[PDB]
Amino acid sequence: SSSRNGRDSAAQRLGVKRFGGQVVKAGEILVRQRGTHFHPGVNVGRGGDDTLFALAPGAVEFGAKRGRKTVNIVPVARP
Amino acid sequence: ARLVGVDLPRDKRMEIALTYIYGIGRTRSNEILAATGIDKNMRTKDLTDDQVTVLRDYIEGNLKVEGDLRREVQADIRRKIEIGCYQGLRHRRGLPVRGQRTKTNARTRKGPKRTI
Amino acid sequence: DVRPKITLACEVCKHRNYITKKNRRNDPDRLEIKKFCPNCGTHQPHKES
Amino acid sequence: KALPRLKQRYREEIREALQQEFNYANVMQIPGVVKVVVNMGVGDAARDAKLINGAINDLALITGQKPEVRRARKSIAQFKLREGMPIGARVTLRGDRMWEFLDRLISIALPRIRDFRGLSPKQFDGTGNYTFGLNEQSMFHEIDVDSIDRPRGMDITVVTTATNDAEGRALLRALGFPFKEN
RNA sequence: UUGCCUCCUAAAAUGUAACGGAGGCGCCCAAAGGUUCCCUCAACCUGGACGGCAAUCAGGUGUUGAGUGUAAGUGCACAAGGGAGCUUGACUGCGAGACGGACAUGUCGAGCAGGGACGAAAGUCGGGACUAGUGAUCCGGCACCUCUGAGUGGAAGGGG
Ligand SMILES: [Mg+2]
Ligand SMILES: [Mg+2]
Ligand SMILES: [Mg+2]
Ligand SMILES: [Mg+2]
Ligand SMILES: [Mg+2]
Ligand SMILES: [Mg+2]
Ligand SMILES: [Mg+2]
Ligand SMILES: [Mg+2]
Ligand SMILES: [Mg+2]
Ligand SMILES: [Mg+2]
Ligand SMILES: [Mg+2]
Ligand SMILES: [Mg+2]
Ligand SMILES: [Mg+2]
Ligand SMILES: [Mg+2]
Ligand SMILES: [Mg+2]
Ligand SMILES: [Mg+2]
Ligand SMILES: [Mg+2]
Ligand SMILES: [Mg+2]
Ligand SMILES: [Zn+2]
Repeated sequence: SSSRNGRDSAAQRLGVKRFGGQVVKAGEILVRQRGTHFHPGVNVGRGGDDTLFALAPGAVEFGAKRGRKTVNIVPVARP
Repeated sequence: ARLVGVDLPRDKRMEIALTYIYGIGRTRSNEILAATGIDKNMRTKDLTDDQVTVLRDYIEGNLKVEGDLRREVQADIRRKIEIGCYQGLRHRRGLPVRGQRTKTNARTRKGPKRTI
Repeated sequence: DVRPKITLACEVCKHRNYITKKNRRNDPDRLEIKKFCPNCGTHQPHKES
Repeated sequence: KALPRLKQRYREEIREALQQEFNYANVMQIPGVVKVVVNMGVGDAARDAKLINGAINDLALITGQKPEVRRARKSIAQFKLREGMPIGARVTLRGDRMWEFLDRLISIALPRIRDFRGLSPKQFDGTGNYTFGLNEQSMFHEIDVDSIDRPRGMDITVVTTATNDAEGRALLRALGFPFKEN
């Protein structure tokens, strides 16, 4: 008697990475995901592997738009 | 030559060239050539279009040839096989209808021979 | 092997630069595509070696 | 500077008769023919696609426009058929060609049918559409007798603007198909 | 049983073992890539020659139950599904900023120049909806080079 199970994969460290209210630089990575659980918004582009990255400096602001989960970046005013 | 979709032989006497037409045979060819006055011994090399066309006109006017003939043949077969006639049952069984000696002969109707 | 490696070479300079894969059974003939050849400096047809 | 006789009849007397005898609210409630569809499925294309060539030739001769070739959207193992092969051909008639084909049909083909006992009035499907099939194709005079090798049937359907079955039945009776009386 | 990918156990950030519970991988595509344009299924009901529980046609209902080369999950009806024209960016020289980790490995990327494809234009294109389809160091082969060449000029050899 024996078992044919017991094999597994590694962990890909997926999940949201920068939460709302933070400040990010250009080219930052915000979310890593398999599918399009979230969607690109303003000043945010979608990567090759369905990852989200910022295009211009600012502050993150999660939001929704007509049946979607979207990530947006606001232009924080220059002091 | 060519007539009604039938390729007349390259070199054959008209008495059999007309026979090759499914709707006309030996004696029908003989009577047709007697009526038209055409010699029955000449070769195809001397054939001409106008006589052939008028012959086609006469045969189509007075007789039914090729597909029509087939069609009434299978129409007869289907009506007889549907009405349950003796000939219909014989066609169902694939056997002669006149009722010849099926004991040994009728291999022509029964087709090839298979042993048991 | 089904999937041999092939090398593409330019025509005028005759330098082997690019390497790809193809299915010989599906494509018995040689490949004929256009690629950028650095030394030549212009797009020219490349013929599989 | 020309107009088909059937179209003239329809736009002159048939429309007026239908309007008078049904008492419609406005002018353009009277139904009218839209299109005519002709097709046939062979089922032997899985073994021999050559007959498809003859089918297309016959369709072109009868209609005068190049027909379609249709594939199959499913694979059935019991029917020993898979994806991608051709199955049948179709064609659509509209406008002047539709009128001419309908007139030629009613004038020549139907009376020439062997053992023609009429058309069942029950062929409708409720909404005012008529469809029926044929078994033999040489009835049409446009196809010559000896050039055909095998028999091939076909199915033809007509669609009108009739709201219900009665409207379409009345319109097509006014057109004058040989209906059976029951 | 020994490596890689997916799910649950995994206690709603990441991570978390056992001879615990379930499955795949050591490929494939010269189009199943790029771009431009157009469309939406399965199922059910009603009528039609073979034709029937299912083949092709017509009408009506139909918001995701069909489909996504390959197992699972995350997604996709705006399409990433289906149909068509052109074409090889399945490039060269580069790379601001990040993603996680003991170390060596792995991953994303706006943007500039050369010369291209698509489209009237705005614009996209550094392979494939995403995650598996793979192997360090030493030694050696092949093509090229405005590198070196044991006194000098060559060559042999060594180099990128
Ligand atoms: Mg996992
Ligand atoms: Mg891509
Ligand atoms: Mg990729
Ligand atoms: Mg090919
Ligand atoms: Mg209708
Ligand atoms: Mg978690
Ligand atoms: Mg531990
Ligand atoms: Mg296994
Ligand atoms: Mg394509
Ligand atoms: Mg429909
Ligand atoms: Mg598509
Ligand atoms: Mg760096
Ligand atoms: Mg450029
Ligand atoms: Mg770019
Ligand atoms: Mg694709
Ligand atoms: Mg060693
Ligand atoms: Mg020396
Ligand atoms: Mg040397
Ligand atoms: Zn070159």
